[PDB]
Amino acid sequence: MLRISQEALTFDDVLLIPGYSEVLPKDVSLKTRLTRGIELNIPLVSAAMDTVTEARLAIAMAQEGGIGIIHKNMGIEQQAAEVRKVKKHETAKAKTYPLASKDEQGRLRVGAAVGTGADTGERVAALVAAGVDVVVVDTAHGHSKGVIERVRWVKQTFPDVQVIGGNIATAEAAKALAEAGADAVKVGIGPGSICTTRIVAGVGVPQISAIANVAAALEGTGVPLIADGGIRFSGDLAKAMVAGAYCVMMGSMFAGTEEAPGEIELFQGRSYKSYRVPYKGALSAIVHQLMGGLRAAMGYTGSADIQQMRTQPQFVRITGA
Amino acid sequence: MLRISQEALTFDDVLLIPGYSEVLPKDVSLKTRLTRGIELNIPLVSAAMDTVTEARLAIAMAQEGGIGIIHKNMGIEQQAAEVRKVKKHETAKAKTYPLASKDEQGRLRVGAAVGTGADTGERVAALVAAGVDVVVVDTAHGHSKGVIERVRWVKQTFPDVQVIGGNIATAEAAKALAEAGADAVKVGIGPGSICTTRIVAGVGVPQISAIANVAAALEGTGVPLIADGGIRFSGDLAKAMVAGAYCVMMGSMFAGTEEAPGEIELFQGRSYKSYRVPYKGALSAIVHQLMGGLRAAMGYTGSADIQQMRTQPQFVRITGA
Amino acid sequence: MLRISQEALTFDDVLLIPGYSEVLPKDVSLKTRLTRGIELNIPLVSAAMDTVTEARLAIAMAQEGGIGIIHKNMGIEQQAAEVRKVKKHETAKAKTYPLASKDEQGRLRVGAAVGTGADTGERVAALVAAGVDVVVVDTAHGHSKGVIERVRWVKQTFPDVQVIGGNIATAEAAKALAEAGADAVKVGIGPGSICTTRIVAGVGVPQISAIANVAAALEGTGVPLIADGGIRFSGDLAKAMVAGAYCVMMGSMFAGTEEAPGEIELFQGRSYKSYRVPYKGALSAIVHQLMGGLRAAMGYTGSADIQQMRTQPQFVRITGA
Amino acid sequence: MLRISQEALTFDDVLLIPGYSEVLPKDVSLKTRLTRGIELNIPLVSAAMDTVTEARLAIAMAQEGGIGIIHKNMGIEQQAAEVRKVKKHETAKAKTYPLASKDEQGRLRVGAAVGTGADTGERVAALVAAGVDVVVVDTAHGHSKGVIERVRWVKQTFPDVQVIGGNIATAEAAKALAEAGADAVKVGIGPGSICTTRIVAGVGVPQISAIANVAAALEGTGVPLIADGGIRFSGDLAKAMVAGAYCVMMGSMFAGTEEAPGEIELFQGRSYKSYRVPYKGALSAIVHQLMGGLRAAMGYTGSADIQQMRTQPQFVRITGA
Amino acid sequence: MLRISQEALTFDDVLLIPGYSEVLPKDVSLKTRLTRGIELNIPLVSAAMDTVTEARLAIAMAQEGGIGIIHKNMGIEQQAAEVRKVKKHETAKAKTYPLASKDEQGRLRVGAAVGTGADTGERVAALVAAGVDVVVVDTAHGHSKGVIERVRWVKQTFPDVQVIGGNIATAEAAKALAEAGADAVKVGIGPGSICTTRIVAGVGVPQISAIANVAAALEGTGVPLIADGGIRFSGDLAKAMVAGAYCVMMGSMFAGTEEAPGEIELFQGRSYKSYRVPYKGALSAIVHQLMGGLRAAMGYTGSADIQQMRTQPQFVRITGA
Amino acid sequence: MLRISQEALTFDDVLLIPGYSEVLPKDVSLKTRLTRGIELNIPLVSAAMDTVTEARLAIAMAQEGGIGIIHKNMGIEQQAAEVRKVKKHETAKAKTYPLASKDEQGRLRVGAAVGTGADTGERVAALVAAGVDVVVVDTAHGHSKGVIERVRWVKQTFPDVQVIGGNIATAEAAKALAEAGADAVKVGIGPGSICTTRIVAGVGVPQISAIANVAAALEGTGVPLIADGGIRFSGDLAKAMVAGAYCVMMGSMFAGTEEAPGEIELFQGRSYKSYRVPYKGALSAIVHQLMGGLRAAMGYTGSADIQQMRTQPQFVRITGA
Ligand code: NA
Ligand code: NA
Ligand code: NA
Ligand code: NA
Ligand code: NA
Ligand code: NA
Repeated sequence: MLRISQEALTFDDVLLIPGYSEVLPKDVSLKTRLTRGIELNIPLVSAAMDTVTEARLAIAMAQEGGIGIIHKNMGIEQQAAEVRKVKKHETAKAKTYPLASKDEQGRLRVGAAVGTGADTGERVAALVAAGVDVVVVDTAHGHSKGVIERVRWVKQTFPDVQVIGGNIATAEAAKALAEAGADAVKVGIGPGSICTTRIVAGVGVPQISAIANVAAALEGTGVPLIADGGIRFSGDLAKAMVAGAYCVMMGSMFAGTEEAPGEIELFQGRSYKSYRVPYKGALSAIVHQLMGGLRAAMGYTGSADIQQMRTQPQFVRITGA
Repeated sequence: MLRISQEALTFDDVLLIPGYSEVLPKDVSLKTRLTRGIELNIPLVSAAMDTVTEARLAIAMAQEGGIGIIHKNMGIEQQAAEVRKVKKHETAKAKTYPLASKDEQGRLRVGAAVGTGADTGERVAALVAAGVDVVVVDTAHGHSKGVIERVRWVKQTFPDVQVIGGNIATAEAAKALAEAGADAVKVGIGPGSICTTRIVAGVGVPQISAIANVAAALEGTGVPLIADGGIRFSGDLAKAMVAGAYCVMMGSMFAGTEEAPGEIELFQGRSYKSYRVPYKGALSAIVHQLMGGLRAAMGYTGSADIQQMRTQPQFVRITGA
Repeated sequence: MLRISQEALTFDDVLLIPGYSEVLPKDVSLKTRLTRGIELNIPLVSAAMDTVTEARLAIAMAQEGGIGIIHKNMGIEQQAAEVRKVKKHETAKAKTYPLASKDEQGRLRVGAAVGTGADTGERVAALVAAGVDVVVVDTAHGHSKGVIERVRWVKQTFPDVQVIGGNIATAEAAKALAEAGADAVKVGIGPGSICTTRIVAGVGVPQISAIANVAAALEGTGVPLIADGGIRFSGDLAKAMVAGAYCVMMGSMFAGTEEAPGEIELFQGRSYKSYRVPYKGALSAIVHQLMGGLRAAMGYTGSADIQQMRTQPQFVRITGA
Repeated sequence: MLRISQEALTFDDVLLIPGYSEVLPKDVSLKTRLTRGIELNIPLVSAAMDTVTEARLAIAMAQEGGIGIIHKNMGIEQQAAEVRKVKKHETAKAKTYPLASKDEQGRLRVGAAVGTGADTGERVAALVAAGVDVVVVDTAHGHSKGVIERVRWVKQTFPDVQVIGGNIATAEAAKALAEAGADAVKVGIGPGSICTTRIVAGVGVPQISAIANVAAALEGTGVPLIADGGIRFSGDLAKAMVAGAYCVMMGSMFAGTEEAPGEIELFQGRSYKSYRVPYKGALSAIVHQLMGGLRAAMGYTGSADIQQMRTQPQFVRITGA
Repeated sequence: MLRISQEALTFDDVLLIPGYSEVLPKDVSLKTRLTRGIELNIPLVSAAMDTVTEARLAIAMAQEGGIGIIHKNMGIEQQAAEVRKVKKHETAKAKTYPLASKDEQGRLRVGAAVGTGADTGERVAALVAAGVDVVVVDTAHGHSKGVIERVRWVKQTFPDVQVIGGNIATAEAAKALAEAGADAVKVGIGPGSICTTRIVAGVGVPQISAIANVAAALEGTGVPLIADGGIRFSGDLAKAMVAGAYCVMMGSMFAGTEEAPGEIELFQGRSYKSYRVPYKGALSAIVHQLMGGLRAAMGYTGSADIQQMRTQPQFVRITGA
Repeated sequence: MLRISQEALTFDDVLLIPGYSEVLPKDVSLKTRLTRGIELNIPLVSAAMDTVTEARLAIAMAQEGGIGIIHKNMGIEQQAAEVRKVKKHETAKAKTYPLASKDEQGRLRVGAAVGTGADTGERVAALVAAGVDVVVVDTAHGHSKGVIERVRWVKQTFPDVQVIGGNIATAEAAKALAEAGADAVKVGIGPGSICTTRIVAGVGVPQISAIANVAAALEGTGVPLIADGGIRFSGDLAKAMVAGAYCVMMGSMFAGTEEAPGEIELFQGRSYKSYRVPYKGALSAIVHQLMGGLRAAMGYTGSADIQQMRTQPQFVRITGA
């Protein structure tokens, strides 16, 4: 008698099935897209969190072949200044980053988040003027009048900038954002078992089904979808891609790295970052783990590139046992 | 080979799906009904428990826009006296409660519980004479000859008073109580995983399915249903409404508040209520949490009012994982 | 591709649904049958375990209106002597046991277990000569040539004695034992999640489905089935009856009672029985709990007697959550 | 919307159903095959792990009626020398091993593992020259060009030696290996809930379904399949056989035995093997437990031999509860 | 600079030193005195606690050769009635208690407690009229005007009854009570590490030193001292005697016995006494343990009787280690 | 060879010895002094902590008969304003506080803390002008040039105000502060086992010996000493007085009371104070516990008033055991 739409699956509900393979993990291609107009060499984005992405980590992310989204928990001038640092960054003498995400002028790519408040227009304008590549209209409920209208306003006001809208979790929301002119959508509403959205509001969609529903809705449109939340280890990342994601956004896993905000401190005979989270060392080692696991899964499933990984492998569904 | 009626779901089995929204949580309407004849400004009732509802908390509940049901674990004269205090309460000078549940004479509304024992008739008469708004025929098994007959006797003897019958958990029981003339039904038999009904008798219906089965049975009759049990946080409350409940009854969550029975004492360097349960401070802060979470869910699902919340949003079913 | 017969349910998978009731728990009838020819006033049997049933507990069990099965972990002469004590027991002056299970000569009823070894024939003969009411051919795998042949031999050699065969867990095994002439069957192979049969051999049938499959197979034959294992509290007992059991056998729950074998000793400032298990006091208090819970379930489901309890109420199936 | 092939079951999801039995556990036959051309008296193989199988344990395994696969984590000359020790081993005076796995010259049988690296050809040649009975092309992903080609190369280069290919987990992979000329396949990709393949790559197939899918694919071909992983106790072993396995490979359960590599040391007042794992005493006691449990399951299901055990008994599927 | 009287030792601070022995534990004498005028066959008293001593346990205590002190947490008439039951108790036919504590008329001996409130005089009179052997003026601080005056009043008003005063913990208090005419003193103020006297008031004397200080003060006076508190096992009891105690009072160790107040109930599958404490079975088994341990210590120290045990053996003092 | 001054004792090292008593706890006198010129009706001071003492709690403290010291973790104007609120507070109509600490104009007494920084002079002046009764020169190391000079400056600049200097822990420091003109001293350097002074600097004096050393040094001078730290329950408070303290300062035990700073919030279904610490309800209940325990100890030791409590009772020293 309940109005139940479907059973929805999370990462722990499924496993990838091995398939005939003739391309080794070291030889697969990880190239993909963030948005209609922005290509990435690896399917990885850093979250717009004040513990994760300011200019320093955004620069590292772009150097690795992904991209960072600078957070908005700061003044407009300050956020614009973080964007400028990335766009103006010049490669260290004696270092080479051949995977680096760059715009046509050869500058490192960067994103920045905005919300829907009364100073949003002013914030977007400052970010665009600072040379931002993509504006992320980033809210708790993207399938809403306010977000959809803000996405339209950005596309109308600044036609030359890429725009991401989110967060969403349904086919209908994906279509609405696409129609509003989003160049990509970000997927994740209550994706984790422990999130506050579930406990406070009783709301959420398990992330594997959320991703797959949004992927089917956007199939053949050219609009990428970004998976945002619920991913705990590299195995989950591979599952997200096979569910249909074009790339994955990481947050707290990147907090506490050298490039992330905060300062290293001694605590309990041990290094932490203080603003405390465990110090994690260089971002590059985490990226290596994540992308090594993805490469392994591509080898197991016989996927030679991301387009094959997203569309060809199958899951088995498993039990609690 | 087993006689299995259906699979029955509890709160943890389901999540609300986000929907297109254009009304913010702060702007939704929470108005609803307790019974055919009694409207509430918020969907919240306090339980007829001796740790929860006497006059002081009943007054606070009505001031918040809900209602309290005074417990029956006391003498008839005493319970009647608690009802009288509520009906005679005059608003503090310099305070305003614009949401307050009031009868046509402008007196705060109140309920009181009775059972089915030999002095029930006398107890009901005293409560009615004290000015009670609703009599709750409140038993462990409402789908029984004794309860159904008592509900009929109250409707026959005191036609001008509202009557709630319970507790029930099935479509057939809802219809039987409606036919007996109940102005609302209360839903919950073994709703919690930890309840004694399940352990001692092996009996129970998971509350999400119990609510939805009773809602379908009463659809189009004008008889409200009250959800009673199994609700641990605000997210569960929202799920109960979407399953079809008109309002929700809270018990132990309200015990230990300032307005609840008992006296504050120091225990282990910390405040408790003694008769011990943790002291919780003012009832209003709990109500704020519960209704804030409900408002959040209404925003997420795009429900502008309770009637939409009860009938329009969908669930996903999830796994243990 | 697996050869899966069915999904099988255990007690924790299901709950009883409340039904229209007009007979109170105190007023329901608990009368039932152990075998074609033996009626019990309560649906309770004590297990043939050396920690549970010798003459003293068998006498108490019969006085309560059930029956005990004397264990076979002793010499033939000794086991026969235990049977004789029960048959010769004379009611204490000034005590009355109006529910007592008695044969036509007015002697307390008793059972005794045998296996299939080389001295089984001699053991059966001694038990029968001692006046046993029912012989329980009691093995780990009753659906076997050895057990079926022993059941036939008992029916052929001693036509005037009742015979129970077990243990079984399938419809086919029930039919085979019935055909061999069993007056009842005992159900339970790997019924518990923790049993050695599951861990060592990978073998078992969850007890709710085992009971229901055996009940359907024996429907209309007049052959009772006894549920043996997996029952942890009174709620499980009620579920076993509704699944189709005629009565339930308890083992370790009865160990450590005053009437059970062993001697009380002080251990860790606390009473135990030593041969150690916690001392549990008088058997009657455990029986009261078990039968009180069954009565409660009968009231909830509106079952006026055991025949209605076995055939009329329904379950809901529930999730892990 | 997800590409889900099937629900896949693990050992804990299923139980064996008892069946009519007239052959006791002590009397069943355990004879089976490792490969097209190699018969075993018990369905047990030791893993090619450096903590498990060198010559000493391989000799014990063959004496018990199974076989060991010598690991490849050593130089080619060294691995060849381990094979030679087994082939040249002469039975101790005054000992008799009537179950022993022997070739036609009466020498104990032995296997050895190889991978796919650049010195594989040389390694295979040395093993064959040392008199190995079976070469195990043993990789993490057997359904790959490299493994399939290596299996073909072994069959072409050394037509008189048996070859096992693995590991696989699907019907398609089984067919590919059979076509490449494998004399058996080894089954197990991410079979355990805790394995690194699942966590790092998100890849795996629950072992009960993996076994059954491979069994169906190879039905009527004469190609055996070996179950490799996920088996924790003897009950799991029996389930693997009924799922379709011809024999089972054990690894870490055999580590720490007297015959396994490593040296006994005192640690925390207790014996360990150091290279540390608990000392387990003689291999024969573990084999006895495993085969005793299998015999018990064969008795319960009424399977007189392995061919009946693999093809006749049924499972029930059970819940988390 | 602190005013420290001495270091005070508790039971855990000391051990008894073995001495030359030629009398076995079974052959030592346990005879002693409760008061100037009352001899006991064992050095054991039951506490005046409402969970420990009413008539039933007092009778058992006297039968064992000790004595019970009936508690005062009841009406005066009720307490007098408990005393009367003991004095009027006639030995069961076919039982013999050759150690029994009896007065000159051959009636079982019994004590009863009083405090210092306004109805104390009336309470004492009722107890004496009921035939009590000893009145225990029993307070938290016996070295006080109120207690000393009450002890004098009892000795003056009822010269033929024995009187115990307590509780005390110093030489000065012992002398004051002796001077007031106490026939014995009871020792124990904050004796346990966990008592409320220490936590609330910061007051207490470790029991081994309290006993020894009181013993020295009363040496040569003929006034016994009773040790009351801090004794956890039989070893402590022996230490208390060697420290100078004439007998030992037990409280909570006796609660939960068959003879103690309360009724047996099933709780968590296990027997308790409810008023809950663990059921302990018959008092006699506890007494046997306590006196067996005392006998063992007497053997080890070569003490042939209580007078030697109290005056001859030595302790070693030990460290925390 | 170490330079060890003495063994130093903490509260857990000692217990109070009971003494002859003829004054009941309810009848003892708790009157004492804070400073040469300020008398208190109870020996209790609240700490100058920002979680403990602002005007609201200072007013409650003075009403109870003690005094509060307003903290200095705020601007000078703000701290002066808190002092003014206390001095200007007028007793609620219909309340009577007969124990209240008042100055000669009948205004509630209050203290305030200062340190030694560059704005200290200005801070002291503002406090004095606001009508403060006592200035507490409150530092981590009072036996220092800076503190001693500041104490002199306050006595010189404002001769009519009382001054407390601290913290100290030795006889020499007490004499130095007395000579500088302190009207009282505050005792406590590393008094707790868990304090940072001990862990970081290795510095501290166990509080019982610190108190007694300071008491002996100030004997006959008329200068009170205040015990500050290490006191966990009322029993410790009594021990501090007997060690020689005139009154005791409490900190964190008072944090979280209604009168203390912070605001009540719901957290984990339970009331806390947020700025989080457990909500403790009204200050008066804590004071009642502390002073009830002190009264109990005075009764036990036979101390009729504080002067007797400080000078007459004795301790026993106890072991870890
Ligand atoms: Na492919
Ligand atoms: Na809507
Ligand atoms: Na019925
Ligand atoms: Na068969
Ligand atoms: Na001696
Ligand atoms: Na005194």
